[PDB]
Amino acid sequence: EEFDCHFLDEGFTAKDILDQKINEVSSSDDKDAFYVADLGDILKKHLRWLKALPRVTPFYAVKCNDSKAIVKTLAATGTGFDCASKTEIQLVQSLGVPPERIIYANPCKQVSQIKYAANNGVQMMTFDSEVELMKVARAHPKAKLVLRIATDDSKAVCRLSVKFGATLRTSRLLLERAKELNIDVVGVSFHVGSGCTDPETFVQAISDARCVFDMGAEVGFSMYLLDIGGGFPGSEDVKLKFEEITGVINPALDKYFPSDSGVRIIAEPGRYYVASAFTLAVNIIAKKIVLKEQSSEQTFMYYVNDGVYGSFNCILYDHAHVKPLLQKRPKPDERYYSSSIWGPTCDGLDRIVERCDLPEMHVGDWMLFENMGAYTVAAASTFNGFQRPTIYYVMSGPAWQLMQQFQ
Amino acid sequence: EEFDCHFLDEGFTAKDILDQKINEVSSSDDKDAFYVADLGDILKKHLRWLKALPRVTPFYAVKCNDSKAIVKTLAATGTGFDCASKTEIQLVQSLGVPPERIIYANPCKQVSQIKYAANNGVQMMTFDSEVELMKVARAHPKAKLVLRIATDDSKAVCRLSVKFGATLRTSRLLLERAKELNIDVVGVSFHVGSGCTDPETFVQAISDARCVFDMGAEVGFSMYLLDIGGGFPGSEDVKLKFEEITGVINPALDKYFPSDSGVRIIAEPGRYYVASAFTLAVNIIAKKIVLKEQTEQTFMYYVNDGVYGSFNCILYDHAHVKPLLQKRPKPDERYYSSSIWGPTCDGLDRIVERCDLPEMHVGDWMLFENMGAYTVAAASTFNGFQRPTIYYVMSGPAWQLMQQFQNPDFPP
Repeated sequence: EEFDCHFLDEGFTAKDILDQKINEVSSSDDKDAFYVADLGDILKKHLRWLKALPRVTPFYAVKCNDSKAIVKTLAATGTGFDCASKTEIQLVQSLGVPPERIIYANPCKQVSQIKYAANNGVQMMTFDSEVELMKVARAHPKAKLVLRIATDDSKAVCRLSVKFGATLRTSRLLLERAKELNIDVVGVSFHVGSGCTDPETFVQAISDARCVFDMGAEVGFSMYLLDIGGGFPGSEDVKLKFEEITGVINPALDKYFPSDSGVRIIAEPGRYYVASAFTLAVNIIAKKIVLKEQSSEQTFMYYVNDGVYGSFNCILYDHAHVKPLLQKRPKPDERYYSSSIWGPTCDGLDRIVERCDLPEMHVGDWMLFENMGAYTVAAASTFNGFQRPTIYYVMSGPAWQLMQQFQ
Repeated sequence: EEFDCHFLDEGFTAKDILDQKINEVSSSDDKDAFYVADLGDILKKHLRWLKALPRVTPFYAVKCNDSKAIVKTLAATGTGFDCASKTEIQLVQSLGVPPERIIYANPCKQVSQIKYAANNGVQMMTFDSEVELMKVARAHPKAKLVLRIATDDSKAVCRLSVKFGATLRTSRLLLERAKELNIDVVGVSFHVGSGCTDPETFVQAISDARCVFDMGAEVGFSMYLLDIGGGFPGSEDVKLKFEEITGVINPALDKYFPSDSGVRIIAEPGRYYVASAFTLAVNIIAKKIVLKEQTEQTFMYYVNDGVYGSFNCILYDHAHVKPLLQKRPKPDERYYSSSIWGPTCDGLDRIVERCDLPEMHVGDWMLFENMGAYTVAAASTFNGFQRPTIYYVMSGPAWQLMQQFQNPDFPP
């Protein structure tokens, strides 16, 4: 509508448009970093979610990548949205989507923000504490409420009491307390997360929330909404893959949450939809030769025009492991050297890749980072003055075919 | 102006404005986080700088806190500006500073941004490598270059490469190489940085800089410009205070770089000018109680700013923040082991792993002093959560000092 979105010409991929944009500027300085973002890649992901998880409705986790072009490609596709604040509710609201396709799945919400949702038609929210019930009572008394339980399958480093998620015990309590309040609680949500070594944590999650529905029942609560959260992998570059996890989800849901029981099942995927769709191209702006060990080569330092304050904040906050790629075509069979790769800022710890093997590169060559769509442009700033890469959005004729059925 | 700046009334202060403003808000909340920023505290810092380091002209490191009101205040006050990018040069030149009060002190610059500098009259730049000299020889061959040398100091962690700074051996090759490209090198810079434990690191870097000046002379440079970088502490709450650093520096400058030798001595303070000036107030928005311990005694409090907004400083700048009660105590009130968390959907958006606080309540305010440096400047709006609005205040007496500096003021 106001985003570029360039249909690919008939033989062309998203990789080809990368090569075109780098060739355009071959002679003419302005070598700023840029992305190529394949909205065709995202419409493939949704088709694949329909086959893999036919009972589960996908609520896109907006925080993952809030670009307006992405939400609206997804809003035309049938997804709901998981939204955590007044500006994400407003974003999705302005893109035409109804009340009924949002869950406000932040367990701990400011009271003015609770009040905003209720004034704008938004009713389903999550919670996991007494103060929160307390707040809703006061500010959204007719809200439909999903209780969030603890899972496991890793947390990053020992520390004591976790951010979100009730015990079964505290849920016993929280179900009663809401009963005191006349607040309708309709379901259970958990969130395993993308540091899942082991798919049976889902089953365990699913089993733990039979318990809590059955604890809904003894108090008088009639619950149907099952939310199994996010954390599904967004590329093929992971060891546990999407369909390995979903093999174990499905007969879990079959044993514990039979369809003839009336249940509705949603989830909140974020990186699954967008991670592989974005490729980042960055320019080599500066270069040091280290005459190394105490036109003359042994180890290398390369500086590029996006870093850990920009797109590579992901290596800090999201634990990403990034992989530098060349799109110089490989030579005959070229020597590699031990190298490091640095961001543009004046900060000694703006460092992207502490050690890797690369061929010798020169100022003005391009490096590529694939799988950079999730938790990347969403959390970047412009610290030190360095601007955000411009994103070019593209689509094949065949993915537009795919789009063009449902809307 | 355009931004939100107010003058104080006489015996009324920045901490006084803070107290008031949380006490106008009390009902129909929307109780969003906010800063009070005292521009008069910047004028204090400047007068103390000119007293403590009389030979040293300060060039403000813009990246520390680029708020336009902070930069316009510093420009009228007369500082130079350390700029690292095209958008920082633009900001300062949009305030009317001349190019001569800029140093483009980023050693590794994108070619296009080097050309922007040369098209806009900014002549003085830093460098530390032979590929940088190549780039300058093509895009800005009359620049006046300043050679950035390696410094010492001991650490957090011990790793394969340091990003900036040539060694003494590298420096001699760089100077011969400049001289063969007919590029003018006019001086030396270094940066010790805000985790110096030992002020003697300044004494060693200053001595190293005199060794590169003499290497210069041997191949035919007349070097005059010494730049001692940044790192000075921005608040009184640090083991190593400002005037202790300045009291080793001063005698080493007189030893290695006497006034009769021609030299001009600058520095690049960033957090020194702005850290203490900003106090941030955040609202408790949520709370959870954790009883008797298994693997009411404890509380967990959720506030509306976090590690993605203003408290990115605990990740990128190693900051240690110190939660302050403002709700004025209760005599000996009973305190509890306590955790504080940001607003995001993220299980690592935590601000303080354990404090001891008195039981508190949704809707109460918690205060964080000295939050001006490396905070707002690196904040994002991840998860849709918005940046705290800043309120600028200044005293009538700070405004007149600023005018007595207010700084056309000099040449011939």
